[PDB]
Amino acid sequence: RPTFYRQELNKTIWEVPERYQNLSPVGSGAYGSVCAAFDTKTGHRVAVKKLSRPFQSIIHAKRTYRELRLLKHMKHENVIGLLDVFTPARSLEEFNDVYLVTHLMGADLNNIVKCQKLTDDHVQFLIYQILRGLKYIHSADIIHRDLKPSNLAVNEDCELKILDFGLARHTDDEMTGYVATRWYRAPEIMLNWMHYNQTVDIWSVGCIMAELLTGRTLFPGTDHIDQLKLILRLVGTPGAELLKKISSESARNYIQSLAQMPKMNFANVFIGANPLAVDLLEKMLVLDSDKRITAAQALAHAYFAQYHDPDDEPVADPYDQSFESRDLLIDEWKSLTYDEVISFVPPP
Ligand SMILES: NC(=O)c1ccccc1Nc1ccc(Cl)cc1
Ligand SMILES: [Cl-]
Ligand SMILES: [Cl-]
Ligand SMILES: [Cl-]
Ligand SMILES: [Cl-]
Ligand SMILES: [Cl-]
Ligand SMILES: [Mg+2]
Repeated sequence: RPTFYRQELNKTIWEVPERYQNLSPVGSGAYGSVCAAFDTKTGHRVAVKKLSRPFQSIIHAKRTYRELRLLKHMKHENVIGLLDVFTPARSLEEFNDVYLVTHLMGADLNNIVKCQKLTDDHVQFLIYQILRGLKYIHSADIIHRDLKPSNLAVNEDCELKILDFGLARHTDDEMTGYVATRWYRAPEIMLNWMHYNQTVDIWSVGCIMAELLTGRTLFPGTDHIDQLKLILRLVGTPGAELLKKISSESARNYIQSLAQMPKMNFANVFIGANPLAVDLLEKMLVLDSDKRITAAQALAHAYFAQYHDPDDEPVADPYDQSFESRDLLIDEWKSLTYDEVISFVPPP
């Protein structure tokens, strides 16, 4: 067991191993508080996140367990990984606080799309990395659910990591009105017409790629209905074959109220783009999720010919998510989480 030291920074008690020095507050949300620190064991600058109220309800206790399991599993160059997890507790009986440690991130993709002149080669490399990371995540039957520019970390060498997985956190208020939180979502999930599946992440990559090519948001709707009208004007209205797949009677009656529109010519929308970029966008931005290109299929598209290496695009170890259908008490979720804290083995 390491030696811990205690201090108060910005109205919060931090109790951490001596290895973490020069702690400085960097933000806080509903989920926890974050400090930047220097890790003397590894030599890296790190983010230390102290969870808030991790075991306050059954919902909160299960969310805590879900996040720790997902971060412990992810071991890939283009996905955030877990450097450390700790608690100052000496036993299950006094266990209350959980701290998570990751590499400290600088710029996100928002910064570089707003401020930088991007070549076609930059767009090829950035979208290649997102798809390499997604091939890995989807091979474990994990859905990200919240891919958007603010959840993609980028450095000065254009190297990219996926972070901030959807832990089913977002609320109704958060998705309402003129908000970036909804602009990257597939239209069948934002109107709650289909159960989530891994094809929803490929719609989000289409929206991100369009915005790197034009420097503008593809579907900046003022509310759910405005956003659906922007989507259908570009890709056209649902065909009868797609209508057949919708369960809700009330969903079908609404779609059927709209005038029919054809799919637009994407070369006349993305004016001057690489023809191979236009072809890949037409394969991602498909209304019927069964017909969208997969991450593994996209990596072999001719747009990525200069980066594609089928011997260096790894898949994940198998991931057991059977806990998601399990009904437990707060103290049972808390015991499972304690075992995952004490069994953690750091990377090389
Ligand atoms: N297969 C699907 O993709 C799907 C399945 C069930 C329910 C909805 C669906 N997709 C959808 C329907 C209508 C519209 Cl406008 C946009 C996407
Ligand atoms: Cl230490
Ligand atoms: Cl990492
Ligand atoms: Cl504790
Ligand atoms: Cl964003
Ligand atoms: Cl597993
Ligand atoms: Mg985020």
